[PDB]
Amino acid sequence: FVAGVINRERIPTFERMLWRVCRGNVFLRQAEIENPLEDPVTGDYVHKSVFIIFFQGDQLKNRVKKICEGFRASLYPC
Amino acid sequence: TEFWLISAPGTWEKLHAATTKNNNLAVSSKFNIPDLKVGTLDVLVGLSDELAKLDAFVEGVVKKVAQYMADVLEKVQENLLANGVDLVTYITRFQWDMAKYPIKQSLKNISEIIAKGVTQIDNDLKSRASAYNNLKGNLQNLERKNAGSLLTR
Amino acid sequence: KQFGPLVRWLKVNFSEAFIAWIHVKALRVFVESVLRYGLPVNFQAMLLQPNKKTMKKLREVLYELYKHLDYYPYVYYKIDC
Amino acid sequence: ADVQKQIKHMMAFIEQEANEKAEEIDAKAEEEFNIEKGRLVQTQRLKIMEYY
Repeated sequence: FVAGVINRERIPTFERMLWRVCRGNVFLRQAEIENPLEDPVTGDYVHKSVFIIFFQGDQLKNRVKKICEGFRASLYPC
Repeated sequence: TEFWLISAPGTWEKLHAATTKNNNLAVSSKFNIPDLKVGTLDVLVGLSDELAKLDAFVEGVVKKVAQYMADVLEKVQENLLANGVDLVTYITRFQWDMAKYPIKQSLKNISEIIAKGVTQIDNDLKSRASAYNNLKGNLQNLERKNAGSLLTR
Repeated sequence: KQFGPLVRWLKVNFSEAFIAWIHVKALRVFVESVLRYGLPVNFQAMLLQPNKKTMKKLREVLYELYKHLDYYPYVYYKIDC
Repeated sequence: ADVQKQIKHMMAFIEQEANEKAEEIDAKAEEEFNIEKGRLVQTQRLKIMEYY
């Protein structure tokens, strides 16, 4: 399980790549956060979106963490 | 010549016959594959990287066998496969089911048996052909010692 | 003397190598089709045949059937010798 | 539409993972059973042969 944050501008190409290399699937939740927040140098004042990476498999965790750094997503433990 | 290899899952095997209606592209033979042992999702994803690694090594070692065939008598495509050409074999081949047991694990056991089996022929033929190339080069030096001026020959 | 032995050794090796590499691509087609396409019990496994200088139309013909079904939008493994 | 396909592909997978690990304990419940029984037989044989 992975929970994390990604900006709205990169979310449609993220799930296109997430469907591609994981390729079994991960049931992705799309939900946009409200009024813009700011991480200090990246990114400056942008409204982001949350996602949900359950997948239950514990092998595809390696195959999603490369994608989470490639699209520069910020993940937190839930 | 190339070789194209596409599966279309989803009767639906009669939609394969609908692709035979495209006769101006290809014939699109069947190439029946037997049911292999499954049961893992974590190991099946890991085997995908290992199958990608084993495919490039086995075809690349086979390409050197064609280059070593030119060292024998110097073109001709006589690579018969079970007393058959490569197009006729691949149109009607299957898993041998004894060379790679279907009862065994297809992810680890059947894959490594094909891996260690191919690497046994890869390492041995690389060393054996080096001995035949060593005698061929020295015989050219025997012809080189019988050449030139009489002070050197 | 060594030419007759090495040609028999190469014919023993290269015939076994191509049969194993065809079996290697079959396991590679056995994997990644169970994940791309669904697996109730098994996937519908069929294969195809090479083509000469018309593959630009073959890729257009295959993508039309596969875009409604679903690098390619289907499962594919090239095997050229 | 295609997301509902990939749901039942995964539910076929997670149910398959529960089945295969149940069979490997199903074999384990009988692989240990015929060898644990002969182990206690041999020690009870060694107890009954010394008192013999």
